[PDB]
Amino acid sequence: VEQKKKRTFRKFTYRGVDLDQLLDMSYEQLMQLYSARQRRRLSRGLRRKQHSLLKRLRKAKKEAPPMEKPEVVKTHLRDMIILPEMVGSMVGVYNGKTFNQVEIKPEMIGHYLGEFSITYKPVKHGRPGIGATHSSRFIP
Amino acid sequence: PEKFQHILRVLNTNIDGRRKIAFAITAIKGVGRRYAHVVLRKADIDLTKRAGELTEDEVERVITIMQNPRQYKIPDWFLNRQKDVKDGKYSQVLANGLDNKLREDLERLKKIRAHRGLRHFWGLRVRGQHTKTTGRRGRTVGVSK
Amino acid sequence: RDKLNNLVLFDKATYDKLCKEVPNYKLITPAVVSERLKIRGSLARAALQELLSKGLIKLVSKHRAQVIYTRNTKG
RNA sequence: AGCAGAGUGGCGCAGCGGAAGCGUGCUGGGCCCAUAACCCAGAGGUCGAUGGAUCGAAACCAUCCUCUGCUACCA
RNA sequence: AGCGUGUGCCUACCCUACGCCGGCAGGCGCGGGUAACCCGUUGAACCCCAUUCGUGAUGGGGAUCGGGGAUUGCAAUUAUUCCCCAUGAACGAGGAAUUCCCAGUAAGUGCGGGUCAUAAGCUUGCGUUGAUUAAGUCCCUGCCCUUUGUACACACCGCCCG
RNA sequence: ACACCAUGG
Ligand SMILES: [Mg+2]
Ligand SMILES: [Mg+2]
Ligand SMILES: [Mg+2]
Ligand SMILES: [Mg+2]
Ligand SMILES: [Mg+2]
Ligand SMILES: [Mg+2]
Ligand SMILES: [Mg+2]
Ligand SMILES: [Mg+2]
Ligand SMILES: [Mg+2]
Ligand SMILES: [Mg+2]
Ligand SMILES: [Mg+2]
Ligand SMILES: [Mg+2]
Ligand SMILES: [Mg+2]
Ligand SMILES: [Mg+2]
Repeated sequence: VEQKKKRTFRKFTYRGVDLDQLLDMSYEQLMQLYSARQRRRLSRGLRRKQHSLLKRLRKAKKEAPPMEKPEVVKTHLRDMIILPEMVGSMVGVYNGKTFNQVEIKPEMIGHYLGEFSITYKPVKHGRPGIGATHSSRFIP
Repeated sequence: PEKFQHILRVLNTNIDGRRKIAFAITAIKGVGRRYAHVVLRKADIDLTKRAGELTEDEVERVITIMQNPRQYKIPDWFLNRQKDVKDGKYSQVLANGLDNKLREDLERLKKIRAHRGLRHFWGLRVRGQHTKTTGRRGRTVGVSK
Repeated sequence: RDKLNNLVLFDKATYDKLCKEVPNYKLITPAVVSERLKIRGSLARAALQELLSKGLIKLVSKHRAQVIYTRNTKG
């Protein structure tokens, strides 16, 4: 963790627990910390063949040489509950045309994957065109 | 009738002494009116005396209730901050705890650049509202060149 | 908009004026006492009820919306 | 260098101490099937700069600067 | 109060009583209805009666935003909908212009149908409290009939002169 | 018992 407190020796947590104890929690003990939506998504949450994301995310944090990073598992699965096991990974999330890389931070916990890869360019405006105002229309 | 002091300076904000005590303390942030009635009820205070008609010892009885609600038996579904994201506590942030807790929440969001953090940054609408015909702050543009 | 000043509880001058205004009026409603004096109106109601408890005034009609009194039912 | 006049909204200007508008232009809207004319809203101000009087000024006084007309035209 | 709808032929879901649990959304349990038979005597809102506030952007108004809890679904992030605490913006009857309307009508007020896994600031119907002003005219915008004039007939949004 | 009413891919 990259700051003095956030999941550190000095006091900050997630919901009252450390990342280390979070990796020692099971989905049931863990869903009692998540907010309501993620609790419903896990309670109902058979996660049928979303488990490939979880597998391929491991087996790639393992082959990572020490003091380095894994490369990019890349996916279309925009609605994946970020779990305390997915942390530290390197993920490419589909935009609609690109895969955009996202390094996973601990603070991303309980948020959604798609929430880190926006689907459009932010607007900045041109000049109004020939139909823009009720006065603007006339050509001879 | 009752011509002693009225105005009182409860923590960091000037509570006017004239209004009914319920609607008097609402001048504190984080303390709406539905929370205030509960605080006053659990404080046993009469609800037909203005802020000017309370001595210096009832007001502490009310403050300590506003600050420590969980222990005066005000249930955990009244508090405005719940399972606090950084440490799991439940409480009412009161006066500048509200400002700092909003500030920290927006910083927390922008830090990992979530889609809401960027919307707070760019100064736009964060929920799902259309934006084509609403907000509409800026100045008129002309078609002339 | 201006600042219609009003008190919530009396000062001695105003309390004297209340115990002496009773005969002066043939129409005693909360509104007229709240305007001729500098009274909030939730205070005029309480003061008028207090006077009525002293038989000083006579209640001619009370409604949820509007209340009225009279002078003394005398003279 | 001198006389006289002026310095205020993009531009022409009004404003005899209780203090910022007019004509036009710009942006937008109204009217008509459309377009011009006509109608209405909005933005735009170091009242040339510096001091002083006055309870108070854009206005009065003093100094300086900048435009315009007319003579002077000046080793 | 009044018009209504209600277990779905692939398709795969219906309206809900009564008991219990939870502040609330909601959850569990166990019956009725293929319907003048059950929801249902459809305990609808405005209205009605009594309490607090007091001319103050106030307790008017409820935008924007933080945190949390449920239901639908294969899936809710760009927050489907829903509930709670909190935040508390413009707006003090609206310039030039311009819309609809004649009696159970205008307006106020809520309730069903459609779409509908979830679900109206829409629309289509229903009742409920219920006015002011008119009984006219051809002025304005248009319409119908006769007479009359025309260089128009793609028909005045025409044609045409320097 | 007559203000102003121009034009048309
Ligand atoms: Mg939708
Ligand atoms: Mg309807
Ligand atoms: Mg339905
Ligand atoms: Mg519906
Ligand atoms: Mg529609
Ligand atoms: Mg005819
Ligand atoms: Mg003919
Ligand atoms: Mg002919
Ligand atoms: Mg011809
Ligand atoms: Mg032609
Ligand atoms: Mg013509
Ligand atoms: Mg014409
Ligand atoms: Mg021409
Ligand atoms: Mg021509």
